[PDB]
Amino acid sequence: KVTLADAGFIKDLICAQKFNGLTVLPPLLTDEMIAQ
Amino acid sequence: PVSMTKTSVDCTMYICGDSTECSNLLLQYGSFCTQLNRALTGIAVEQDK
Amino acid sequence: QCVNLTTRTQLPPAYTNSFTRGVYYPDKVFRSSVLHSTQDLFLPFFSNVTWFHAIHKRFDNPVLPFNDGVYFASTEKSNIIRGWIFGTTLDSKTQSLLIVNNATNVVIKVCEFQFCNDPFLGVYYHKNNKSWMESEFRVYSSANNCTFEYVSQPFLMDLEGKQGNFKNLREFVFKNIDGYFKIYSKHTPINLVRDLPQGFSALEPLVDLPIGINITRFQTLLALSSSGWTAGAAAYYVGYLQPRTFLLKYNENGTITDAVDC
Amino acid sequence: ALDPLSETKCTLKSFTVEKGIYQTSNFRVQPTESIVRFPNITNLCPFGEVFNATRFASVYAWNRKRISNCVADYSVLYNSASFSTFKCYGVSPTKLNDLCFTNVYADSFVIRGDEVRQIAPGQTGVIADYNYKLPDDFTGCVIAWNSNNLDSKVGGNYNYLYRLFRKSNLKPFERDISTEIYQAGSTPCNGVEGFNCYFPLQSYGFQPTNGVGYQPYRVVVLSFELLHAPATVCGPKKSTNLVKNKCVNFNFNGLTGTGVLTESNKKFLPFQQFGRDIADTTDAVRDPQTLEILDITPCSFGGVSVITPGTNTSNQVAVLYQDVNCTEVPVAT
Amino acid sequence: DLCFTNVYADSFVIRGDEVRQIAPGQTGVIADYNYKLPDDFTGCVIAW
Amino acid sequence: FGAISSVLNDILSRLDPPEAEVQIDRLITGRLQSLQTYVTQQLIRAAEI
Repeated sequence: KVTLADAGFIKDLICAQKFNGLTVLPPLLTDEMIAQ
Repeated sequence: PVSMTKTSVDCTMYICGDSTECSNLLLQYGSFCTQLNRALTGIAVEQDK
Repeated sequence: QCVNLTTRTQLPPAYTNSFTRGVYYPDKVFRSSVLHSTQDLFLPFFSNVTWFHAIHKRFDNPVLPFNDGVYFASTEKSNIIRGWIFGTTLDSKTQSLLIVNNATNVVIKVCEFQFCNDPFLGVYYHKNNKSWMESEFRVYSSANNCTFEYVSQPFLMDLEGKQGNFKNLREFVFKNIDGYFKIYSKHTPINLVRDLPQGFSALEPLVDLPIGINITRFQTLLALSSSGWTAGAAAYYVGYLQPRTFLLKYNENGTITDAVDC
Repeated sequence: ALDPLSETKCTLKSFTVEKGIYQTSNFRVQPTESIVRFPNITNLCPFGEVFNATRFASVYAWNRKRISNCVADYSVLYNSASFSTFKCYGVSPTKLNDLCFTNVYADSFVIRGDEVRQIAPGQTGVIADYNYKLPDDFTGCVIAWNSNNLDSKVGGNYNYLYRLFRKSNLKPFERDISTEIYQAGSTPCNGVEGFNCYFPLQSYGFQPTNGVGYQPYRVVVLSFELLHAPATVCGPKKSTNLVKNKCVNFNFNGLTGTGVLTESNKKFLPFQQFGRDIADTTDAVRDPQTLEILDITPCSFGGVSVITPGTNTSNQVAVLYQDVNCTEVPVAT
Repeated sequence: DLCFTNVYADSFVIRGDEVRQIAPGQTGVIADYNYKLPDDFTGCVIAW
Repeated sequence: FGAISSVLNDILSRLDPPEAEVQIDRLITGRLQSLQTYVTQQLIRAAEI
């Protein structure tokens, strides 16, 4: 139901955000440890 | 809600994009970018906490 | 030389609507898949514009005022529209612009011209040789000083055609900014009779001129012994511009596809 | 700059570093070589057709010539010592040798000596209000020098003349030819002449033994426009060969930048030349020698973090290159 | 009423109407081939 | 922000730095102030989360 965005994988507005000093740090807990 | 997305900003790429004279003029302003990087690091730690 | 042609019906002018027309590319910078807000002269949507036409009888070429540019259009068969005059007093005191898109060349002159009551063009009508050949060039009598001249390549366009429903559909924007006379254009085949097409199209930048003069009036040149003549069925539309902020939409292909009259 | 451990010390301003991970300064691929692309314009510009003209027009009928499609050199007119003043406004004259322009306008006239101060944009006065006005965002240069010996005669070459009286101020780049009479009195005047019916033009007393401040000077204005059009008139720089998929410095018609040029799928319409981003950065550009559209991407970069235990324990560290495949680290600020 | 480490006096003769070009930050003939002053200059220029 | 253009590489390749300091200073002021507004708003949202 929730449509996220801005994955920002290395090679969109996300790429333009990448090329100007704006970075997205990935979370510490993944999507499976939360489920566990 | 529990958390929000961890965002980090780098000044010297944002403000003075790939210029040397711009950054040399920027160091006259002191240590602002250290504070901004510190604040975003504090938020990014707090999300994991 | 000219002949005072008056062999025509007198009618009141027609007022029509400018639905979704009157926007162009604001500069030559490519953008893609984005919404962009700009400020320039534009033609406001659903504004009141003037309809003139020549049928059979009917042949009206009045001198009209030129303020802040013009949105022109014309629906036509048999390629009757060929030329346009621009200036401010038109009686050998200020330089004038002449464009003639006749059969052979594209002739653009910026000269100190001298016109008369009825300056116009015309061809004879199908004198058993299957051709309308040029026979009437009665526009001006004097040209004193002329800064810019240009004659394009010679060619031969078609000078015949009979459809009651016109297909040739020409759209132009003329503007004078910084002494720069700016020509934006588009041509369309359309299945239409007597009005303006309901729809939308971008107006591509085409021509700039560095003329540097002030123009307040203009006149239009349509194609036709001294009386007794046939005028081809065609119509043209005149509208006037206004400085208004707009919101424009660039697609993936960088085509102005949609617009917001703000 | 020795090792990441000293980098961590430097950004914390301590000799000691505690346990953890610290984000630090970022890395960047350096450009390797420089690329210059200019069009194939060959012929030279007719400056002597302006400066060494035998006759100069009057200031109320100032002459404009449109110079285009030639390769100039502004240093050769720049370093000549004969000029009384050479002052520019939109640019600075050093960079003029290697910036390319789309069309150049050359305006020439003659003026009395001590009103060259009034030729500068933004000032007002006699000349700036009735004869020649420059707009406030003027981008060009003004050159002026005295020419007393060549034009002024002992009888007085009084064919140089200027407007005194005028109905109103005139807009930038406006010019008037008019013989209409002026009504400095409140009553209207007709015919030709009467009491307070003034002819708007008047000639200078240009005679050669006159004092300074009354000397005739020649004034030339260059009024090019900048960097937003398919250009014609460049500065004398020779072109390089075209390199793709390397970190380079590119100089496309004066557009300076650093990155990687790549074959694009962007299907330009022919009247276009450039391409921007959301953040107003050029990303697509048209080569002025081969009409192909090149995508511009800045080189690789990303985060660098250092992982350390405490310096009370040991002095071995480790590095995290953030958000990249490993392979960009061997070539690597 | 200040004090200075050492004072440097430079003297020469030029043509009279290029004393505008002796000012720091300007360019021209004299400023590019004969004598250039740095942009953060401190001192005085006297000419007569 | 009141300078003649918003692209830094335009200003570096049009003027020599003794007057380009004036333009670049305006850009530094504007961008630094905008960045400060962003980090303040992100701090308040972090407290809410």
